[PDB]
Amino acid sequence: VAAGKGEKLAAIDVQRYIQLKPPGTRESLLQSAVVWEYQKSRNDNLYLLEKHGEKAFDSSLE
Amino acid sequence: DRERRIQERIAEKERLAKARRSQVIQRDLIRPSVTQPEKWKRSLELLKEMIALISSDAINYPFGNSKVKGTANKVPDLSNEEIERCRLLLKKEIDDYIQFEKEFLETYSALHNTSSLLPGLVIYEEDDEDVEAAEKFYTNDIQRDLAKKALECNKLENRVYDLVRSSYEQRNFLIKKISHAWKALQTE
Amino acid sequence: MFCSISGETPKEPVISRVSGNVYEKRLIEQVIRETSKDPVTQQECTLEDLVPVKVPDFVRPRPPSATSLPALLSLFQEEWDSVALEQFELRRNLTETKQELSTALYSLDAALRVISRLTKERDEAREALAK
Amino acid sequence: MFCSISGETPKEPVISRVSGNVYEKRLIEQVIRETSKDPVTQQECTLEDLVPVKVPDFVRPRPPSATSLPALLSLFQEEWDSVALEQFELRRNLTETKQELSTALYSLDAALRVISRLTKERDEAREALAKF
Amino acid sequence: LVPVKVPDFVRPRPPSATSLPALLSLFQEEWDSVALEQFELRRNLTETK
Amino acid sequence: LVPVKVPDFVRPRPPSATSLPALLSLFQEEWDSVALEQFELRRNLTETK
Repeated sequence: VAAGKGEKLAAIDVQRYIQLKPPGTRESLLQSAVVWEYQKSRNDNLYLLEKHGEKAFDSSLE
Repeated sequence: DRERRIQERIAEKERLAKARRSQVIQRDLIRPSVTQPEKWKRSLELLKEMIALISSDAINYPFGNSKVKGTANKVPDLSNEEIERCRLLLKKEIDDYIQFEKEFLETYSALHNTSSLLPGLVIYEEDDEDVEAAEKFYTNDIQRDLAKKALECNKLENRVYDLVRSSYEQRNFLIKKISHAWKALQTE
Repeated sequence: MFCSISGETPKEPVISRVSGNVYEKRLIEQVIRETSKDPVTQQECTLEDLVPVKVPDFVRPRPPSATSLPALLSLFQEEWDSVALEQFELRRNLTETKQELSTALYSLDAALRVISRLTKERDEAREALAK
Repeated sequence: MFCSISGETPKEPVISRVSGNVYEKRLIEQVIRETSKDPVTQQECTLEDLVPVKVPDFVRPRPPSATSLPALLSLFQEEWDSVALEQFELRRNLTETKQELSTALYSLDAALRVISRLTKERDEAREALAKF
Repeated sequence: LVPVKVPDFVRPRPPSATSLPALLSLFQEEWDSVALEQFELRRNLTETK
Repeated sequence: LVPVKVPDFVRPRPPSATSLPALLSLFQEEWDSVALEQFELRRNLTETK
């Protein structure tokens, strides 16, 4: 991978979870389910983050 | 004295209030939903038109706040002795090995039916439609996805405000310290 | 060596003095931190209830061939897919169990109504025979 | 960051070799001078058992906020155990629901066969009435 | 002693090879090795400077 | 080595860190950055020699 990236050649991975495919084949259903589950996990993480707040941030600064 | 008996006579009434007991809503988990009338016409093939009155009876309880369709309430009511006496007749005849056999049959069959398909196709195994099943169900999933995204976005601006309050400071302090301090010490 | 929670081979099985069951120490401690109660007997449970125990470890697969591995995204997608499908089957099971419970309720109710029907029909028939 | 001997934070921290504890230099040398013992774990301790701080080092320190591959992998692992716990709980709920499904299933099957037998008896009753 | 084993309500899944833990530990071991390399070459670097 | 007790250093997550792309993209970018540092330290070793 170093022989690769010596000319940068930034690694590429799938970023197609924002297009949000219109009604189609099984790809659209699979995409809808993965977006829903990522969104649920995201909401859980944020509610957790403000269960305590920025106290950990204060400790990091100290 | 009077109340000493009256509040017991009141306490009788709440103890009298247990004389009418039903189910589903007794534990009130989920429910046959709201669109009842269309299904009864759709009911194919004696016990299928039968559940229709209790589902109509379910509208009597506050589950109707969710939505109301058709109504046509047809509550027949019951009696405790009726309920009690049928529990004997139901359970007196219905021996632990068949339960083990029953558990095996349902669990497998459930795994046979619940194949790795995002929409439920067990009923669709007999109908002829697969594309439209994915259309409505998971446009509905997306609409709920957008609503949840909007509600969470309403929660992002507080996050973004507190984090422009905190993260910029932390990053400035960390970079400004670490870089200059460390790379200066090595020269000293 | 059959986990009762997931079925995967437990890398650190432990034994319980009151009711020995196949778990691992860490999730037991995490649950006690969340809820310091015995899930089965509905009684107070402590951290000292479990004795240390030794284990012989396991082998690992080590995915080879080293091709700029992007698989992690797809594998994560598949794990989330499995949990989403499992949520789907859970909703189906709740819907069908409630439908079955209501069907049982008015099955037995109609049973009682037709008991009254039969009783009145037999009463009338025997009175006609009596006449 | 807290000292057991005095209750105040140690201005100059030191870690005891015999027992892991954060002391301040004056009080820890005080307790070593008075006796060769540990004030916490009552075990022999000396001046050399007191470890001063050699924090500077020479490598580039790293931020324990975002730019740590161990932190990224630990976040992946916390998500992993969170979804594992979710699967755990929902699988337990699913097997409980399967138990109540099967119980209601055989109960309703018995109810249906009894209903068929009952309806047979009511047909017999109707026949008895019509024979007159 | 250990009582009778209790495999129940499991539907066992065989321990398949292709799995995530493997990739996670591979990446982690890679990170430890690369960090050791960084240490080696930073010590060599400070000495050479 | 002796296991010592520390309160441990908390890691406040950035605004966008909830698994999903908010983690895979940052994982990729941090990989690219550590790679760039690896080169910037190798070539610097060679030049210093």
